[PDB]
Amino acid sequence: KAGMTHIVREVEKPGSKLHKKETCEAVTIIETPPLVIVGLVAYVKTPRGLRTLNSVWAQHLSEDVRRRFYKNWCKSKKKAFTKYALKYDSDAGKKEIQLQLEKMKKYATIVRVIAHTQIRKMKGLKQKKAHLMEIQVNGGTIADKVDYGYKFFEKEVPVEAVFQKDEMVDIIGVTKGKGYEGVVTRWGVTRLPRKTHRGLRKVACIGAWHPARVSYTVARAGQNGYHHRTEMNKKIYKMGKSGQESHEACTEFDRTEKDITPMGGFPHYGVVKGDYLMIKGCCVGPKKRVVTLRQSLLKQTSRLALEEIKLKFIDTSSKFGHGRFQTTDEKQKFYGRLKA
Amino acid sequence: MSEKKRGAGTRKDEVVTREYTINLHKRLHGCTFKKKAPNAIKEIRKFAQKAMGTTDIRIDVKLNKAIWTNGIRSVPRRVRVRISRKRNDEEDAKEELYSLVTVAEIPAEGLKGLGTKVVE
RNA sequence: GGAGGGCGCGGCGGCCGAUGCAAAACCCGGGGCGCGAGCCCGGGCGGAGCGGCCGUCGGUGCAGAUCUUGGUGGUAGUAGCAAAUAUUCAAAUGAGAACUUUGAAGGCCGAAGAGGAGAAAGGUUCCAUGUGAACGGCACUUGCACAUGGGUAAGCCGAUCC
RNA sequence: UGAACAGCCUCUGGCCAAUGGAACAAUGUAGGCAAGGGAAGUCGGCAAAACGGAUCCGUAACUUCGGGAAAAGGAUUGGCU
RNA sequence: CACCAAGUGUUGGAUUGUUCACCCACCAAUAGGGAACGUGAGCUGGGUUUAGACCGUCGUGAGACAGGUUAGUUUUACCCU
RNA sequence: GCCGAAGUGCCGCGGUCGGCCGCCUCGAAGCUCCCUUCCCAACGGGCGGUGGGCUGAAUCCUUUGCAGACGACUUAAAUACGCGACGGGGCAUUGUAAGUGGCAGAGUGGCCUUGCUGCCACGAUCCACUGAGAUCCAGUCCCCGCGUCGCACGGAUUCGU
Repeated sequence: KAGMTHIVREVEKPGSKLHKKETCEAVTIIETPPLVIVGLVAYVKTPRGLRTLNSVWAQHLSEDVRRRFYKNWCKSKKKAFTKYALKYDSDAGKKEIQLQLEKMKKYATIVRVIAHTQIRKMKGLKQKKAHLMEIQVNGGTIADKVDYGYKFFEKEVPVEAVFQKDEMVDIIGVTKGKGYEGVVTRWGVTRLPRKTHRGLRKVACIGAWHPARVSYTVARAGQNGYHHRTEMNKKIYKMGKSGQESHEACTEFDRTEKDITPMGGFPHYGVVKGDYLMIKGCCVGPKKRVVTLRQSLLKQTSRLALEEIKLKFIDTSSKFGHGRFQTTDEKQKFYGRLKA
Repeated sequence: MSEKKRGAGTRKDEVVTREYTINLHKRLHGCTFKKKAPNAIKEIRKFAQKAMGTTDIRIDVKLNKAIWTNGIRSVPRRVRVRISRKRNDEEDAKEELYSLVTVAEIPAEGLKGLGTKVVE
């Protein structure tokens, strides 16, 4: 999660009084680099739930696992160590992969992929550490999908190849850590009201006399934030990348070209100068935390958006007296020059 | 005081001096007004400790005057400090500099010549 | 609740035994006896008097008593040691210095003072010198502590006199 | 400064000894501020908060005619020349 | 009017210490009950219910009052779950 | 080769080799000496003999802020696409400094050479130079500017199926 920006989009509906015309919207910008799929893993369904039989690792790992390794393993690249298995005997390892194909294709395995996030393609985010993760592979018949999956670890997968635009995508992350917080901001209870009072931000009574035991349902303090949460049904307005995916904008009325980072960069993140993904509204997490996007389980859509809704303004705000890249920045710099 | 090198990086020397601008403006804002000035001086000791890699720093009374003149609760944003690293005893010595207002630059090269003068 | 038959302790008249070549006492996941009360014996510790048996007699047997008196836990290395605007740097000394002492610096009381003195009160606490066993709920070489010395001189000030 | 022996700052005199360091979490305790609303809160405006000094103007039904009265309510207030 | 159903809602104020009560007003609805008459080392302390005190009644009196009225100290968690 | 599971075991081949009263003998059925199960399977471990092979990890101090009551989380640094304070530039904030000049300036003094530019001061304040100065990563961004740390860590420590 890179931060948040804003986009203005020109609606269209008819039910309430006002409809159509421009509307402000919050949008989360996420840097979503292309991700290096390492392996095709065979999970067979069992009556105890899925069980991996073996995990396949790519033929050429030597930087991928070596950036990964300050969790995943440990030690911050010191003396040339932290060890992962080195690639097999030439025809022994290939035979092992094809032995898995037989097992998969007899019980009809639910095909899954281990991949890792190459954060080393990003620079502004100070972490250099790849996160190994499991992403399920969906598709057709078992024989075809597994065969493709072997070839698919020998190459990146981009943003455009996993999500279609307009799609309702459930976004799942872990919330920002707040620390330890009161009852009032953890359960949303009232302050106790008086002129003065020996407890303010408190609940009064946590049970009743006869059940000699405090319920799980009564509200008292504890950790808040750093919680897994799912926030559903987010419209994926735009997918793109700096220079060589997207253009930028189409000039004049559409909008003038504006890089999607705000000038001066995102506070406490870094500066976006790579992949970007516009996902609807708020998104869980702080900034510089892993957020995962996973396709909506309720494939129904129905009518929320449905129709696309052409990008007018980005609000990638450089303002408070100036701004909108290049020319307006030059105007301010004109009132500088020899000490700015 | 041993800025020693052997097999690893630039600078095969011991004692020299360098003028660096010391950041008081961090951490200090988090600290109380009441303890602001005694916390501020402690920051200076910490930076020297890391840079040299040596525990023992004595800090001059002239430096103490600079921080504390503004008061306990008011501390300056930054101060340019000279960090010298001399003695058989192995002490770090810090003192004040002067500048009206201007810039931080390449003082270090001229200071190598200054450190030679202390010797001979 | 009564009666019955016993056991243990202290001392006394009787009687017999035991001892510095190791008494009594005390210790003992050591043995054995008696239904028990208790007893017996060994080993270790110890160093001067003691026990059994027959009579006699009690300030005679304990788990308590919101018990009495002494000791010692868990609590607990836990609550805490948070008011009084505030310390810091270098040097001296010393085994050892955030706190002593000196300088430098920052401050504070803000003259109805955190001031210079007298009353009352305490009684040597004042000061030197020695100095860290206890004590200054931190520390400490410092102390209003401990030790060792000295010090209060009036015809005119007070008491006195009234 | 100002009516000030008020407060605040400082002189002179006196301390620097209020165990010290670090993080400075929730929760407390103590101190502030909050858009819009304005006591609906609550047994109750409890205290926070506001008013406040003064000069000028203005000043009530009532009253033992002495008062209420600084009623209320307004305006004004600097630097400097 | 009756059924399955506590899944999910079931209100704000005025007054009274009163929950209850009784209004105003909203509303899909403003159901009813329990949990040491849920709920004081969570609070408040207004009622009840001390010591001060006033009034009325009763009492020769002291005092009493299911009569009114006012002002009246809310301690301790760091142990175990 | 199969059974994917919880396959970790099953089944097939071929010699080799043990056992086979399967069949036939020898002294022999006596070696736990005339009731005292008298241990006899093998899932596992211990312990030697000898034929190979594996050539390290983790943890501390330090650091980041992604994170935190403290552990922890999450980054970084031991010789490198390595790393660090400033500065410069971007980004911010506030609002135009010091110094200098001025029939700018309410005005007022004081010396005359008595001023159609009189001069010297004083003077709140205003303006020019000046959208200036000051601050700006700490939880902003960047650099190939500048110098070092960067001890090719040895300082501190632990672990065996």
